[PDB]
Amino acid sequence: FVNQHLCGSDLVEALYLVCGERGFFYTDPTGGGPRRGIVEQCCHSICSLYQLENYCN
Repeated sequence: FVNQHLCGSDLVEALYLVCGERGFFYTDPTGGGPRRGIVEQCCHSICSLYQLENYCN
C-alpha cells in the first residue's frame, strides 16, 4: 500500500486502513464512469494515502 496502484477492490481494502473505523463510501456505483477522482487517481496514477484520506468519511 505504498507506491503501488489501487484499482477495484484493491482500493477498498486500502481505504479501509486509511479511513479505518471512520468508515467511507466507494465511488459512484455506475462502474461505467464513477468518480474517476478516486479510482483513476490511484489506479491510473499512484496516489498516496493522503488522497485516499480525502474520501474517508
